Amino acid sequence: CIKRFTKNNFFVEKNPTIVNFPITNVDLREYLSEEVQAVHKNTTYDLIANIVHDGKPSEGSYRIHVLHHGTGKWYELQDLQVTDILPQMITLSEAYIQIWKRR
Amino acid sequence: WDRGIPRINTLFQKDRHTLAYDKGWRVRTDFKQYQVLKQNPFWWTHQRH
Amino acid sequence: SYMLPHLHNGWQVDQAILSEEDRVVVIRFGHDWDPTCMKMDEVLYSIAEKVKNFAVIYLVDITEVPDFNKMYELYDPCTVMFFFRNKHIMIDLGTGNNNKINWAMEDKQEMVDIIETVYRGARKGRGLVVSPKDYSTKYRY
Amino acid sequence: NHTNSYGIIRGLQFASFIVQYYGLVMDLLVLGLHRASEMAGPPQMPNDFLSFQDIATEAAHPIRLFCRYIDRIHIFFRFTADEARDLIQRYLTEHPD
Amino acid sequence: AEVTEEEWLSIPEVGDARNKRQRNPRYEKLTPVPDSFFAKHLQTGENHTS
Amino acid sequence: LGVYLTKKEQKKLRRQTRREAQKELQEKVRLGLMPPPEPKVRISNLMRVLGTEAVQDPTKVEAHVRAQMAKRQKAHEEANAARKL
Amino acid sequence: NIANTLMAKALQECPNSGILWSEAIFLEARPQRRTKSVDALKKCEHDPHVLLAVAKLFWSQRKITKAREWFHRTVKIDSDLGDAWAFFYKFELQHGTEE
Amino acid sequence: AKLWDSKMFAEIMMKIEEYISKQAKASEVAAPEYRVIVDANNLTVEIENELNIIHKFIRDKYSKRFPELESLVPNALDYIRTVKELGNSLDKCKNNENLQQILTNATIMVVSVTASTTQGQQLSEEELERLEEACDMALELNASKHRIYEYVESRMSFIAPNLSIIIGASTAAKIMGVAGGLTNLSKMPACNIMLLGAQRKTLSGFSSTSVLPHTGYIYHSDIVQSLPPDLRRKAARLVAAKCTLAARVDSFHESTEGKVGYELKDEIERKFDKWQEPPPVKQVKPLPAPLDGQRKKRGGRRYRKMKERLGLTEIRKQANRMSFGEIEEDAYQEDLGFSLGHLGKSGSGRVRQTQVNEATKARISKTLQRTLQKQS
Amino acid sequence: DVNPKAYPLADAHLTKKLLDLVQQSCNYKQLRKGANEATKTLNRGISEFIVMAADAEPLEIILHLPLLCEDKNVPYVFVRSKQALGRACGVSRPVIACSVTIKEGSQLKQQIQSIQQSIERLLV
Amino acid sequence: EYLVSPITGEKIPASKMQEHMRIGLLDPRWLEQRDRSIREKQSDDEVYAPGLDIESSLKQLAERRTDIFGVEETAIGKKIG
Amino acid sequence: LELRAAVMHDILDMMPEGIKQNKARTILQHLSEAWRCWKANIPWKVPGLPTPIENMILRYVKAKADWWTNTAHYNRERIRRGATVDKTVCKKNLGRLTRLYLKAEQERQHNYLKDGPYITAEEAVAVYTTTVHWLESRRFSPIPFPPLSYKHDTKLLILALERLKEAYSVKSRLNQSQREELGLIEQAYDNPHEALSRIKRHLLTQRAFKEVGIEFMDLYSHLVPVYDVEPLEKITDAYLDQY
RNA sequence: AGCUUUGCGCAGUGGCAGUAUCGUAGCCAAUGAGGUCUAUCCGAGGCGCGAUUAUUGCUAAU
Repeated sequence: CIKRFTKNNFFVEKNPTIVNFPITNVDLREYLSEEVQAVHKNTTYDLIANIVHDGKPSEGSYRIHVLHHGTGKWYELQDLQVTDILPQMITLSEAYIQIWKRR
Repeated sequence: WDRGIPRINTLFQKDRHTLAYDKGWRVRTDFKQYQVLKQNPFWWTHQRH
Repeated sequence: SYMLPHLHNGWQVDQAILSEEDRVVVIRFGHDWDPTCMKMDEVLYSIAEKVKNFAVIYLVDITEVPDFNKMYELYDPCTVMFFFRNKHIMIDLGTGNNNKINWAMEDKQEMVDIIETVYRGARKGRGLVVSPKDYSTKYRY
Repeated sequence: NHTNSYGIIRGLQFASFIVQYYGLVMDLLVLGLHRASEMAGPPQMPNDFLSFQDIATEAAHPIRLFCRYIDRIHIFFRFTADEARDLIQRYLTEHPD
Repeated sequence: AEVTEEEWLSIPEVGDARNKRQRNPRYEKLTPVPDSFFAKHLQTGENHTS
Repeated sequence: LGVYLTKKEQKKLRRQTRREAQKELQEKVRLGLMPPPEPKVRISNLMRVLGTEAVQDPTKVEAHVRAQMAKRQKAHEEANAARKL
Repeated sequence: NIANTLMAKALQECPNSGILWSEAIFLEARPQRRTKSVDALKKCEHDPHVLLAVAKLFWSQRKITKAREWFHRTVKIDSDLGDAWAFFYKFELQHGTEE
Repeated sequence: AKLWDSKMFAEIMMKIEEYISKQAKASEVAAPEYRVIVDANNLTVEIENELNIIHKFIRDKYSKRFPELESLVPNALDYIRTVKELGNSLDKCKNNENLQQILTNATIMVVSVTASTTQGQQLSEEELERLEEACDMALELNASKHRIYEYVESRMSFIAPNLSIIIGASTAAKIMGVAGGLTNLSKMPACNIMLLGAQRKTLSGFSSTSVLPHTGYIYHSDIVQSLPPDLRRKAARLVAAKCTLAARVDSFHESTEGKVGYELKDEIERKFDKWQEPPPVKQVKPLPAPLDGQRKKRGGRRYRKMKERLGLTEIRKQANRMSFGEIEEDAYQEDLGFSLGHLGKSGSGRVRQTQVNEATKARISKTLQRTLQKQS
Repeated sequence: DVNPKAYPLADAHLTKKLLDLVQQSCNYKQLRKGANEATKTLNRGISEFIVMAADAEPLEIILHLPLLCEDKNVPYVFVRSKQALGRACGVSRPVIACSVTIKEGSQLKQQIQSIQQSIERLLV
Repeated sequence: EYLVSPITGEKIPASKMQEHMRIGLLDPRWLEQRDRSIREKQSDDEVYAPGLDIESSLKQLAERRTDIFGVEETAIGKKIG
Repeated sequence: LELRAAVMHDILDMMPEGIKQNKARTILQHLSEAWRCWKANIPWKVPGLPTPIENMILRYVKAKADWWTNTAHYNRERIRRGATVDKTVCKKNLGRLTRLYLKAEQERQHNYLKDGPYITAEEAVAVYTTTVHWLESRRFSPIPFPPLSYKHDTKLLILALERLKEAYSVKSRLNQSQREELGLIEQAYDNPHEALSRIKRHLLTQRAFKEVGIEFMDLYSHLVPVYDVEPLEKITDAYLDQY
């Protein structure tokens, strides 16, 4: 989960900081103690679903990037939208909630 | 005299000739608000025409 | 507020009134922590450099200097007093009180207006000057 | 400062004309090239404000009157019962109620 | 707390960006409108006869 | 050999010389070694400068202003003659 | 380089020469800075096929309208030599419309 | 046809240059190394002098299908790519990905709008064995130009050490290849070196300032782009000046270790961080004190003219008088309370109309009139 | 003296005449100061002769000027100090190259021709 | 190397003649504005307090406004509570 | 005042007690400069500033900017709803709203520059073909350029100059720019031919223009932008509009 | 012997503008200042600061 929406001292705003994140290769082994690192032989995760938000908190429209397993077609769904996007539009947009898989 | 929406006294106006070549004057009078700071209460018309 | 020079005891403020002859001494009596006093102690900040030629500003905490409360009626939260050549320059506002500005204002031009008017009327040798603006209302509407 | 690269400037002297002409850009999209060519009439004999040469031309389309202020757009239709029902059904097909 | 004692001495004194002709303008003279307006206003208010 | 300073410093040096002369003259006059400069007057300035005093004796006043003109012109002409090769 | 030096020397000798000025911009001058050479040649008022050289420069710059205008000027009495007429015929036959 | 046969000798020369450059990758692992650069520069000049004529032929042959596209796409290679992609039928412009890689979206939409209103007619099959052949050889010549571009960029660490460090070898190659060689640009003023490869980009209904006008490869160099957009032009002039200063050195092969190049780079960086230096401390002068009773003033022709300009003109003074007990029709509908008083009033005043004065005529400033003189 | 790569380098006798001609062309608006403007005049073919200075430490920044003159058959000559040349040209800043252009019916034609003749017999 | 000064007609070193012309024509009235404003600021008296005075006033203000400073909140004018 | 006082109190508190405490005014000026730069939407990056001081000043600027935005919007709500507010309050609120709106405009223009046109080529072609079909159906001949010899050439110039002078027809006192404007109109009236030649040259070969100033007139419901254009270019624009 | 060109000086006569003149032991600058048209072209000063009754003096009244 990504903390975009936060309240200031006066009014709630959003943090529109884009993130450059891979989708099929990431290593997380540095974040575990070695006395536990030996248990896990799989610390690599692949993105599955992505949540992107639009505009202000009071006027938002969620969009979803889903990965069809087996294939690699990343599809964009807002209400009924269907569009096989490329693995770069996932990076360009600002993510809000990401789903992974340790494989 | 002093009757008709384009007042009859306009026909005798001195610059009647040059006002014949003044077209779209009402539109630019309406858009005068974006060029001059103080709003014109008589934006809808123009005393000359 | 904190930037302007401060006076700590009774002798210092009297000296500051006496140690000048060619300007006006504008003293902000009150408490610099007051919301009212801090509203105008930043206006007095924003114009301290501008009026250097004909005005000097000192701040006084009445608790620190409890010597002029009774004589000059220091019981409103904020007070402004103008002095010229060791003479309190009365100023006629729209308000009933004509010896002080007991309210904190907001515009940096009007205070310079009042200070320059006081200086102009004090060079002539008056004791009561007349402000340009009328403060019998707030012009709000 | 900022370099205006997407918005017309309304403070420009000729801006009115542009807006007017650019209004002529959009209102036909509302009217269509056909109905626009019936209110304006033939170029040989253009009509005046809110007038049609024949009654059939008024009776030939929903949009019977149209007037465009600088920003405001004012349309006056006239739907028979059948076409009104057709339009309502078309709307409800894309918008369940 | 972890700023060196010399770094506080190395703070730069910020200055104004605008030039003299915009910080401290020479007083702008305020002249009257040319009197040709007074004549033109009344000239526009005279009509022909035919 | 020498160098030829440009027109900018030509104008600057001429201005220095003239301002120097003017200030020296003004200081001398403030001392009083010469009388304060009488206002240079012409025909067009005749009634602007001396008109009130020129009404009583107009011909004397015009004679005096023409004498001043002649003195200026003579100073110029004999300055040229002294500078003549 | 020898040709460039010879052309420069020829230009230095009686620069008003129409033929040398006309054949300088088109031959020795590169397509870059040819326009400056064209203006320098046009500084000479006489146009004995110098206008034809300007037309050739415009045609090289692929300006159809400018080339046609210059050829019409060149085909006039100013450059009444048959070379201008032949160039005009070739350009009209080589024009995009050829009408 | 004639152009394709002409490039045959150039194609053979380019193949020889390719063999030399491939050997240069092996010989650098009696025909010296510098000559392999000089002849390659001559060959790239020749391939450009053939690219221009083949582009002219393409424009002439394709003007029958679409006569307006050349006026919308100025760049040559862009024109060849666009005519190669669009084809005879122009319905391949909507959501076309390869158009985007060549043309700006604004110029994509302008050429699409023009494609909607085209008076050109379809081309025969004979036109499609000429235009596509020319486009293919144009892309081949561009590939050869880049394949010698990389080699020249690699070798300017040796051929022009001073120029290759101020701007970088890449832009150095781009400005030396197009200039006709180091000797050619050594005879070239810095003002002209600024405009090396300055595309005459067609303004797409924008201000000419928006689409950089008079901008050359030196303006697109990495050194200048590091600066804020306002200082770039001022930086472009200086960097091109020091570029030609280093170029004249490199032409005669002095300071091959780059001492003059490093000195010029130091001067450029000093000027740059002097321009980017923050403004100094500026004192806020106080407002002047209120004035005293009286002060002596001068008076003469200047004071007379001041009194004439600010004096009460008779038409002005007649307007101040506002009669008494005489209702008048409210003139100037748009703003009432503007009555001329006795000016033009039957109440009182002169029988003749108050003649207009001339001293109060509006006048423009001296510097503004100077701007008028220069603008015309 | 200071720079061996000084082929037409003139001595302190005709340098005075050269600077006098430069000043007179300045009064007549008949020169282009600066190496770039001298090069532009040489390219345009209207340059009659250009004078540079042997004090520019990287002389090869201005050593293309004699080659360009050789190409265009234009007289060229050096001096002994850039500051003197700059000040004589009518500007305070040190100038390392100036050019003298053409004028129709110029009053300086005789002197410029004399200067061209004097330089052309000094090359060897 | 010796040159001749255009203004004084005296032998001068050739190396200095540039700044010699820059400085020998130094405008005489410039000296007062160089030596007048500096005297004004030397005799000028400060308007704002010395930095230590700002520090002390800030401490005194923090003593009272516990709605901002401190950790033990109290009244606006009260020292501590 | 409280936020700035707290920031200065902390900074001077952790600042060493040496003679360096003479730099309190420097810190206040740095705070004011950063606040101005955020208000002016201008990059602010002090080179020699320490990163903790810079971090604290950024946090101060962010907090004061959040309060500034909220207060400006709240005061605007008060004014539009009809509440009783002061004149200086209206002036300051209008200034704040001008700054906010121009920041948003900078955002929108920068977004357009990087995102390219928001109109697709398909819809652009549809609109353009609709327009050309309409114009061809109306048999409309294109408007010709104003020729060198035009019968009504001065009449349009006269009307444009009169219109430009209507803004000053009711006036008692004039600023410098106003005086120069009136001078320009009256000079163009004195020499119509040269002025019209200048206008034609501007229409034919001028594409780079000087910056046009902006301000806002507040109707207390919305803000109407007021654009000030270069005085010489106003004449050309007016003549073009009339033609 | 005159005639005549140009720059710089000294004065004289006259016209014109006071929103402009002036300073630069501040900085940069023909090794390029500065660039809107026309840019393989243009090409001399610019910036910052200070003085100011928008150059500065006397005499003259009040």
